[PDB]
Amino acid sequence: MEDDMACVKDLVSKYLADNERLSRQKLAFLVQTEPRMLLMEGLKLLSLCIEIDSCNANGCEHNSEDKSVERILHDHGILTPSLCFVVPDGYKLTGNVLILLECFVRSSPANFEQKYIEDFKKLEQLKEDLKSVDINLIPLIDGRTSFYNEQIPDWVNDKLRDTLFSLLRYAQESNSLFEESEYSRLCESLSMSGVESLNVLLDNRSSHYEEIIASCHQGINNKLTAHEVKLQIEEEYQVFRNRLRKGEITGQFLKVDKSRLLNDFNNLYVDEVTATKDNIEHLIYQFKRASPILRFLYANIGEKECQMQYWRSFLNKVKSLRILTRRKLLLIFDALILLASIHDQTRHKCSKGWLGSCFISVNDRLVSLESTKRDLEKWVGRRQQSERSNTIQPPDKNQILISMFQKTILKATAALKDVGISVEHYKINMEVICPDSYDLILNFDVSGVVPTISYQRTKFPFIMGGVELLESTDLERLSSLSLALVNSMKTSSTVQVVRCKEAYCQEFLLSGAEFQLIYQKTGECSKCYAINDNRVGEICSFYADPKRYFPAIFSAEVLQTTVSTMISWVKDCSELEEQLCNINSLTKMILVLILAHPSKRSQKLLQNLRYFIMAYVSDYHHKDLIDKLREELITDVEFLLYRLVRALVNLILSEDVKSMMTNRFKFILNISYMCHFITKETPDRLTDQIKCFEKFLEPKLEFGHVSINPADVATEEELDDMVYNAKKFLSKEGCTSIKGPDYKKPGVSKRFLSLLTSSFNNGSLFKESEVCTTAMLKNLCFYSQESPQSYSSTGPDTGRLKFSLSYKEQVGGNRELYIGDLRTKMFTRLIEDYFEALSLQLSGSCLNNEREFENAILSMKLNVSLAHVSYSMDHSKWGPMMCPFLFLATLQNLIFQADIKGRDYLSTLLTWHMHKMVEIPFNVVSAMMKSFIKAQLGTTQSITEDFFYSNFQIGVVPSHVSSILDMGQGILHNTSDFYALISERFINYAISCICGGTIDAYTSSDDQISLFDQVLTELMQRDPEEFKTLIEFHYYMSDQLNKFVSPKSVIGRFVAEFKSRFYVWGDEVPLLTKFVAAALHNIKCKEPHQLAETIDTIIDQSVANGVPVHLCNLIQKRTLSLLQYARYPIDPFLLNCETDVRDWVDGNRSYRIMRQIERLIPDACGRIRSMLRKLYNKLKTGQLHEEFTTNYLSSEHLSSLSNLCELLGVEPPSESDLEFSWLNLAAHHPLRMVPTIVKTIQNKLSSTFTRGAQKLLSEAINKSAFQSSIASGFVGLCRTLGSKCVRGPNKESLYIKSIQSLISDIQGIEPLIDSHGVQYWRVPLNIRDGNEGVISYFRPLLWDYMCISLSTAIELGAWVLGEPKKVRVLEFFKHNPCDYFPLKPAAIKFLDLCVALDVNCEALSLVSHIVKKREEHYIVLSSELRLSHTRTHE
RNA sequence: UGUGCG
Ligand SMILES: [Mg+2]
Ligand SMILES: [Mg+2]
Ligand SMILES: [Zn+2]
Repeated sequence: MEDDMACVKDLVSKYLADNERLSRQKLAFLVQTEPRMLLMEGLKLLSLCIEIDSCNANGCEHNSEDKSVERILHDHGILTPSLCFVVPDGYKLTGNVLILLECFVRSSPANFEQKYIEDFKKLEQLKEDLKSVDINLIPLIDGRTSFYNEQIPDWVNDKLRDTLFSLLRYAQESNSLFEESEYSRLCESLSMSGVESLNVLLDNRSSHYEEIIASCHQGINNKLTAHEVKLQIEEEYQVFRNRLRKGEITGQFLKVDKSRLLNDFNNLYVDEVTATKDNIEHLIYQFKRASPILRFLYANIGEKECQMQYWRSFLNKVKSLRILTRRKLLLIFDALILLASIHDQTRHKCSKGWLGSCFISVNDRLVSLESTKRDLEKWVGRRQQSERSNTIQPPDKNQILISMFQKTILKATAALKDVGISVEHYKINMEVICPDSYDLILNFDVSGVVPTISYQRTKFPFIMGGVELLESTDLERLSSLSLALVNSMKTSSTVQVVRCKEAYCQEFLLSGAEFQLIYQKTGECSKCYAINDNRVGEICSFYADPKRYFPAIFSAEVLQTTVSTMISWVKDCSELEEQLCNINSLTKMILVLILAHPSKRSQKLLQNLRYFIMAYVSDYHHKDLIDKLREELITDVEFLLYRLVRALVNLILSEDVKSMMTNRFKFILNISYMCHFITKETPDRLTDQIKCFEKFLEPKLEFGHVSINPADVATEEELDDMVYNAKKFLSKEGCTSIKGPDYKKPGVSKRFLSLLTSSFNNGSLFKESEVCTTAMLKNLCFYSQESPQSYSSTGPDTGRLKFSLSYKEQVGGNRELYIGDLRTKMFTRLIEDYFEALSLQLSGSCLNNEREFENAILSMKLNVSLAHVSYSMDHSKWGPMMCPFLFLATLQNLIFQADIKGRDYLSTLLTWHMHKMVEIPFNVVSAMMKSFIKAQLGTTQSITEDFFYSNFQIGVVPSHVSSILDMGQGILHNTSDFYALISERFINYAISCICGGTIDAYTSSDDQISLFDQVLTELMQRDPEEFKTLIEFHYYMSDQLNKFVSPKSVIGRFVAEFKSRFYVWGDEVPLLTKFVAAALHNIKCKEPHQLAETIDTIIDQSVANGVPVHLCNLIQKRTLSLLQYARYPIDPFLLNCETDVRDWVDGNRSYRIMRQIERLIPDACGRIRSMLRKLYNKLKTGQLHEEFTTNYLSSEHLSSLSNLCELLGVEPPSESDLEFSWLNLAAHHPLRMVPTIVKTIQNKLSSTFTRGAQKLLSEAINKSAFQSSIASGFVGLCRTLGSKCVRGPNKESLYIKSIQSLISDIQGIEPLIDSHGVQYWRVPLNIRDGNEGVISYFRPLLWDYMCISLSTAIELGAWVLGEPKKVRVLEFFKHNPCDYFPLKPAAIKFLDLCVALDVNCEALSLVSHIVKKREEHYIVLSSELRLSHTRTHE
């Protein structure tokens, strides 16, 4: 026991670093004799070792004296006001920059999370408090998961730690100086799956848990036999039938009447719409004049780069270099742009860049000519009168202005020459600075309109109509206006008729005319915009939100083709041949409206059309459907949209039209899903937060259980109330009471819960497939205090489970979101894994199972094929109404060694979740406080407002709400899925007991599809009363089991819907608008190739789901146009815009890139393909495999290709074929957005906990408080690509324009641009070694083509290496748009060659795209298939 | 840290 003591002492005395800081601790450590003080000094030394290593690694001065920040700043001579007690482990100063380096070690993930969050909040508080001291402070937190350091090596450190732990055990068994809590904490922090984590926590469950368990067992019988359960179900059904016939229970479903449903839809808003059958021509007339934007879109706005634009661009560029004062520089620049404009006007009588008496200066500013000249005169006079007081020289104001201009231009040229850009690349002409320059500016006068912005709605310059809805002119104008609105967000901050001297502006050209979007506010916020023109000013004025106008920016052709395909869906319908233009017009109008006025109310109105059309083609629908489909509408364009939708519906769903119902259903469903075109982002964050809190709070108030601000330790009143409400939840009566069943009230009946559990227990539901001391411990850098040690019924000793409430924004509103701590997330994950496995043991759940979803799809298709009855069910308020106590009771009453212990732990965790505390958002509390103050100081008084006001009048302010009646939306999702599965199995069993038929159910959390067998369908057709009684009994049973069938659920034989997938007979139902909108809305600020890959994935799934390939090619062209607007060069490896069906079905992304390259250089790819075929045959037998991956893939490129060609007996590519190249801006380093596979492996390996945990946690906490928009993402992408994003070989940062200018300097290199804008360069082989400045940025095209073709051949087969013969004009075929065809995709030694190819080819992610899900089913068009190319092995 | 309408 002392041999290891002497060994450890010798080890530390020999291998300790000889740092002056460690000397005192080493002297203390070695001199120790007693085991206790030896343990203390070993812990001391470890703490100092990690602290000092952290201080030195990050370059900071260690805090040995542990002085406060006050003492540090005062000792360094800087005074600060009083602050909180914060003592960092490390601190350093440089200039005015102060860095604190608080450090810690946590071997556990939950403890690490808690410590990092606490440390970050402490430093944030200190920084906010010191911001008054005018001193910078950037925090750095160094948290490591291990004790390893650079002062002590690994193995001796491990031996020291083990010996210290053994010494601790010895002292605790002998002296017991440490408290058992502190002893356990230190042992845990010294020793360095989740269900067994509850074994080490003390069981402190008192009588509260026993009372809860008794409550969930009281009145429940889970031992009923199948006979007794069947008799009880039969008695319940007979009583229900008798009461339903007598009218005591109201029927929740009605037989579908098409005319009645249409009439209900027509009178949906009959309080202000004083019409029902609107004329289509009058609707067009109203629509073209409804809004200022809509007026501008359909009006008659109709009518060589000049020097003003060149000078504006140059001076815009040189202002970011801060040549320097800001106001002075701005004024000087204004004068130069004015000179350029005057030069243009006197040269060719130009008129661009002017808005009457104001001109377009830098930073998107309108500048008044009068103000410019007065300011220039004042500034020149002031400088002249200042300077001439010294000497007597001719001032010559013109000369003074010229000299200032030359000085500014010289400084700007010097600044630009550093980054690699010369002035001649901006094409600026110095002739604009005439010798007569001052007088020329001061003797300049203009006459024109005065710019104005009308903020209020108190006449139109042009004729309000004339542009036809059929054409694409309206979409083009909307595209230009949307781009201008989005660009208005990029302006940097500078300092009724509202005509102004200076404001901000954006330019756009329409029909050869210049228009200016004028605004007076900067930022990504809603503001007033005014469209103005030089001829007549103030064309229109509106109040748009700029970050809601992204999807239309370059989508004119895409949207037009979307509408055209939708219209072609219904074109052979005979009754709609006369009313075919109107339909088209209506469709267009709806789209245009939702793209010009993107409103949440419009989004929900368009969404509800889906449920209307689903009920229209059904047999039975909920009686409350119509009330749910109606929304409050405020704006007049919303009522116009409703009228247009009503007209379209009444034309499509006319009684005279009965020809092709599947096509009309698809058309109306796509019109409904057009709601995805409107962005899903919140219009107002505070209003949506208020709505989310009301949705969270009203059900609890109706139930009657709301605990207001509960403590971590529960007061006896709160526990008593929780027990009472647990008893109340199971005290739901139904069908055997005077007042009858009360629908939609949360809770379950004891009788029906007993029936469910008994049926599960006896196997009725299964199938054949189943059967000093404390202070120093605190001072330690690795001692853990965040670990829970005991647990009660209310939760762990560390406190009850906290959940922050927020909203996840989506189409049709928001869904509630609960965010917990890491420890709470793991505790919940235990329950989730248990219930996921328990559901996996059974079948019918499609939530997480993927093959089960395919089984459900096949069953739905088979049901629809035979025209059997399908019941598509949504469950309303699945989250808020359903309760963790329900899950606890069900689990306690179910019957399936360690199983009893696992059930006990699960019950404890569910009891924890019962007592969870949800934190009211602080914005909501502040809004309620402001409303309360303004109401009490200065009539609706909503339920939530009444709640807050009642709490405010009695003192305490609500912060946390605890209630039995809530499960987190997505928190207990696997548990909810399991409950839905078992409850619906029991309900189907009861229905099969009652009738003769069976129901096949495929539940998934809240969504569900029930397929009725033949017997039930016959019952519906011949005995409607009994079928309706069965449906009502199903509704009643679901209500008794706390499953409230939504009013949007439908029973019918036409369509089966499940998880947003629709299936009918014969035809397919693609959500074309949904996929097109998803493609148009996903543009981020990632690296451009990543954006291309994401868009390619989206287009791949859209093609697989039935979108025609030409629309997808148009979407790809839209993405390339977005990239071209950022002026990013379009290399041949971004997107392919001439694809076909075979490219997406047979091929993959690599194959599409091969097709693009082969399109670019047809003749240079045949010989490469021949050599590749020879190579593939050589390596198929096994030879040439080992002498190719190491002799050629590592050698220099463009030189080994001829070696391969001569080695395989084929003609090597000629002189010119090697000259083809593409410009790679990431040749040295990836672009700044703020071997590839090797770095990917590194990042994945250093991600989870052992390495990179601190990095990933820092990025997560930085990106948590940073939320942006799609339009904000696009403007950020434009800013980043226009900035210095290109990294040179030596860590330098350059512009893309710098690289382009350096390329343009060399005359040998020539560019070649594709028909779609793809640029590839021909570099003469006479130069690849002389001037290596930018030749290093080029990559030969043939080598990348070879690598990609070889990798594609390995992953897909030899057919990709064959000759691509184009399609042969067979004859003439029908072009039926709804003529689909299903298709299946064509699916160790070569893995090494693949990974060797990927490290060699820095062009595309080849081997890493396997795991990032390949589509296993394609639905394409027969006409599109028969025009695809042929690629066969020969 | 953008000046870019395919
Ligand atoms: Mg410290
Ligand atoms: Mg559904
Ligand atoms: Zn001009």
